[PDB]
Amino acid sequence: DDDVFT
Amino acid sequence: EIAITHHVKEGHEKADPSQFELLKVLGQGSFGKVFLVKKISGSDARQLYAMKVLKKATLKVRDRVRLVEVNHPFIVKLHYAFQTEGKLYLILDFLRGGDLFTRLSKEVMFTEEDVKFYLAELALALDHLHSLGIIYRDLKPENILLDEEGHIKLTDFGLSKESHEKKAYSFCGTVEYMAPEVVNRRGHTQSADWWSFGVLMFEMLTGTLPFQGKDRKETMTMILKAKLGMPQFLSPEAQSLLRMLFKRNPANRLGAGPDGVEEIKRHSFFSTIDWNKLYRREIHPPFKP
Ligand SMILES: C[C@@H]1O[C@@H](Oc2c(-c3ccc(O)c(O)c3)oc3cc(O)cc(O)c3c2=O)[C@H](O)[C@H](O)[C@H]1O
Repeated sequence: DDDVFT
Repeated sequence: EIAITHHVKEGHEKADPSQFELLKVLGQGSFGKVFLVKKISGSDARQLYAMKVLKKATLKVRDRVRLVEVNHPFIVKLHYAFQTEGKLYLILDFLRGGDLFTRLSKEVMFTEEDVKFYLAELALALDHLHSLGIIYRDLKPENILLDEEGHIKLTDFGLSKESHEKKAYSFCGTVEYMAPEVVNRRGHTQSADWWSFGVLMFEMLTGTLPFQGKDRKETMTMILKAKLGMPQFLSPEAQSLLRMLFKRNPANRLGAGPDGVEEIKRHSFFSTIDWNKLYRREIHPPFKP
């Protein structure tokens, strides 16, 4: 995933 | 043992011990025995420097990516590094009464207000190194010093603790601070350093590292694939900056666009920083050594 958080 | 990485500029005038007049011997606490020396010849003739003489250290020399060089307020430079009779000589900017950032980090609990100051000076320093053609790859707290007034001094040189059956590597870094593309050994653009900047920010704010496993293999896996819980005590602005730095695709990361570090300086987390006053060393650090 490009987004690490959430 | 210690490995020093010297990022040399094009046309580096290689040196040797006879080019330095010895002026003082100091005890500098965490820096140990430091010699104050005066350059005898060449373009920087008469310049004063610190000298370290290391007996168990390796030297790696790397090209910068890339004018007479000027001092930056938040960087200490390695000017010369040469080997002689089992000794490694380091010629450095003299840093009177300097200390380690890791020493401060162990003693204090940083607030967001504190972190804004240290990360602002570090961003100026890191971007200046990018402009000189130096990409860190594994920027980490060991690279961060503090001067006698408490201001950031980022080292422009590399430092690793590298250990015969183990095959040597040209690059051995600390995995916890490495961007995914660095972990993969598939890219190392300046955008990789802004990921490491985010790791530093996260560690300052929480006292913990965002990615850490039982071993270097599990840490790699987490850097590449883990979904992280964002700590909810952080301000909306701090959370936003961390989210924007922790993008796995280096092209999507804050700091990777054409305006580079200005994308970070414009972020709401730094909205209280006067970047010109900061560069002039007119803003007092949260902690005085
Ligand atoms: C090469 C390093 O030299 C000495 O510390 C200095 C450092 C330094 C750098 C990074 C570290 O993580 C660290 O622990 C120390 O940096 C200097 C920078 C200067 O501009 C002038 C100096 O004298 C030192 C200076 O004397 C210390 O002996 C240190 O153990 C050694 O690794």
